[PDB]
Amino acid sequence: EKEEAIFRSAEMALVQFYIPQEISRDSAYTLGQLGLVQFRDLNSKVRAFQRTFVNEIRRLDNVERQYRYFYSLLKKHDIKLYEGDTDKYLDGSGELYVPPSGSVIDDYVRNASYLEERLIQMEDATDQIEVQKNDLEQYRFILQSG
Amino acid sequence: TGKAWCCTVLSAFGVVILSVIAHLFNTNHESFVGSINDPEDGPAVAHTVYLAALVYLVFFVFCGFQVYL
Amino acid sequence: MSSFYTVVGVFIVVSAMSVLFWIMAPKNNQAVWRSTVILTLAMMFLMWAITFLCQLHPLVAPRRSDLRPEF
Amino acid sequence: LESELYAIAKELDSWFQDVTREKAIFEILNKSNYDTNRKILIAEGWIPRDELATLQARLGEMIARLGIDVPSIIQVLDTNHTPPTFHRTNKFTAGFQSICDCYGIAQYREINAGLPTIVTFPFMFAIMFGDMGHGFLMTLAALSLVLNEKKINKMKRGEIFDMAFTGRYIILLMGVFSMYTGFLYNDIFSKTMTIFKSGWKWPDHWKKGESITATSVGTYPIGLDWAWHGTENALLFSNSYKMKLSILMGFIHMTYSYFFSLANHLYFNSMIDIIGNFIPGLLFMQGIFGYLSVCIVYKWAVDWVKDGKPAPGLLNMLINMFLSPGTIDDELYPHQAKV
Amino acid sequence: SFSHFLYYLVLIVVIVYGLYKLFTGHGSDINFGKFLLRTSPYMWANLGIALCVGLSVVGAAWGIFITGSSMIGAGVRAPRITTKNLISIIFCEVVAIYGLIIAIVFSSKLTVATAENMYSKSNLYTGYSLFWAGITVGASNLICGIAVGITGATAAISDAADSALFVKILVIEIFGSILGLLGLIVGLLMAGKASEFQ
Repeated sequence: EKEEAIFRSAEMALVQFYIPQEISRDSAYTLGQLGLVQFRDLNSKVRAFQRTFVNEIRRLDNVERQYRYFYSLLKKHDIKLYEGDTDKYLDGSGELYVPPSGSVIDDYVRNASYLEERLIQMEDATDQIEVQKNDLEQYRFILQSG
Repeated sequence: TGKAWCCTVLSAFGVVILSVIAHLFNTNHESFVGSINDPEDGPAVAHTVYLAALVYLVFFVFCGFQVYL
Repeated sequence: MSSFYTVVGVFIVVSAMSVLFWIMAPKNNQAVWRSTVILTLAMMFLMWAITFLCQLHPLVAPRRSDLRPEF
Repeated sequence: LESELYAIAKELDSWFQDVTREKAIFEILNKSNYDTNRKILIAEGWIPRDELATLQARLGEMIARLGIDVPSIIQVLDTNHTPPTFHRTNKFTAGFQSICDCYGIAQYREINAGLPTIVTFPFMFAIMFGDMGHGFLMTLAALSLVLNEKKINKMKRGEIFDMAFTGRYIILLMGVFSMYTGFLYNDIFSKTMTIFKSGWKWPDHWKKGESITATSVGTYPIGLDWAWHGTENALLFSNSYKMKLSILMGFIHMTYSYFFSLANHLYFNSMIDIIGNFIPGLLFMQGIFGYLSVCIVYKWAVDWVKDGKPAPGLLNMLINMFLSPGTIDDELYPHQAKV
Repeated sequence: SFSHFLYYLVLIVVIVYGLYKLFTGHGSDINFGKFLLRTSPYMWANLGIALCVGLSVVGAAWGIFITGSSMIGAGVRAPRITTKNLISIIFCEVVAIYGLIIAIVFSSKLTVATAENMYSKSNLYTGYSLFWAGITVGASNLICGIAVGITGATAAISDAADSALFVKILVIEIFGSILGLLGLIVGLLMAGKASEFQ
């Protein structure tokens, strides 16, 4: 059957997951694919600055920081982000998604770090001589009407 | 574009409101010529409202071809 | 036939249709149908009865000095 | 830089999101208790009871892909915390549920006030807006946004235009019910409708500039009789009408909202509030405004002219019963001062 | 200043005009009596019915922006107080309902009176009573509406610091609302005897 839950709320109890360490990641993706569960923080009694998997997430947000700077370089220059038309091919619906392996993701954090350093070099070269462009390009303008 | 929809929908209902108005002065409806302040002659008015209603049918068909293309 | 019983005549017809629709409504989004219609008919009814009772035995009548003598 | 930037840009959008998940997964795994001596991760969460079985059936398929097949990773208990609130919503009920949510999140397993809000809200708009001509226009702009909703969903939109599309079903009803009212008010673009016979009647003969008064014949069935338009004393009728409408329409909307209190105390099994909170307020206002609402109907179904009695006033009736009780100026019915 | 210079001058014309009519033997011509006997008793009653609801509603809306404008201030760092300090908005409104009741009580007494029995004893009393009943009830509630608002912003602050201070302050704000109830009483004892116009 199916409860409608428009005259009253939906009746619901809480449920535990004794998750293994081997598949700690791989089982948790599936809930995110499913999208019906809300968790309760028992770890809130412990402080927020020191937690278990901070060494992991702290590494990733710095890696996710850098991707916004890749998009920023697209903004300045005459380029468009070639985008997808729909979101039906990323397993957002009921269909499942096998999670990536560590080698897929270890390459990403690696690809974030060595890639930008090439881009930080090329933009310094441009800016080192682009400031030379405007200082002289103005110097001729006063001469044209001299 | 939007500049034509304005004169389209306006001219559309303008034809439909004015056509019904003309039919009532002709037939001497109480609410429209029953009082003294209202005009005395009915069909002398309906002959004026047909003509004005055509003017909106001009802009309905004219700008009706423009939105089509 | 114009009297307070006429209101009562329609209060029964509408308080019967309100019961048959409680029964015959489809299961799919059933409280949507069930509460929408019954709650609507009453507020359509109340505004008809009140508009009707105020005309049965009025205390003031229309008065004007504007009509043409031809009417 | 640009041929490289062009090369990175095509790849970027795909594996942008794929890392955002991978960090979010560990945000919710922090909140579990990670025991060191024993490899057990304890995470507890809420799940609607309808989809226990989907979760049970779906979990079993993952562990077959793995070959581990732990003895059990699922168990439910009852506790005394506050569970959250979730109402299921389709395209229709959502624009009406977005309104009741803004004022307050409803307690667990009480009445949602979003079902009566589907009809009371746009119908009260009709009482004020109240015209067939304007209400017709609101419907069409709501009859356009609705039909083409699949085109409009994909394309981008402004912000003034999103709220219209988010509430395209709110505006539909306000235009429909505005046409049913104006047929009773008998207004269309400030003009009237002359379909049925008028129960009023004029004299047989008069002259120009000479005042006249009407004679009643019968009753006008559906709405305001069209003889009032253009008249001198019209507003002495509508004003004394529309007041008594809104009082009765306010006495009904409130009490209907007030018996939802009763249908909640009977759920959580709290009987003291029925005898403590509900009933005393029921006996207070029903004994004042229920007496005011019922007398107004009695005054209308009584021909005070034929009987020869004067029609009593209702303001002096409500006042003297507090100040000078047991006293009357004009009688309404037997044993009035007794009640 | 200019607006303060007039007030010294209106006093001076009244004193020249008060003597010129006196040293010449015309002092009885400035007769406030005839100004009270010949003026229509309906004017004095329709002012006490509009000033009662007039000066009362000014009281309520005054106390609301002293109250609300500070509740919104404290609720930038402590937004939990908006539902606990709502009470002070109720005691500012109720005085308006005290006024709206009197105006309906006195409107019952406005009737039509003949031309011969207009300026009689029972009709001059009524107008003069319905007038000073509207000033008393409209001035008392005008001030109760201000002493509650002021007192309502101090509790809206102390609640934000520590919640233990709130209930201890309503004993002040409840003694502020008594004042609006005492004019409501005295305003009626005046008009308890006055009979409608004949």
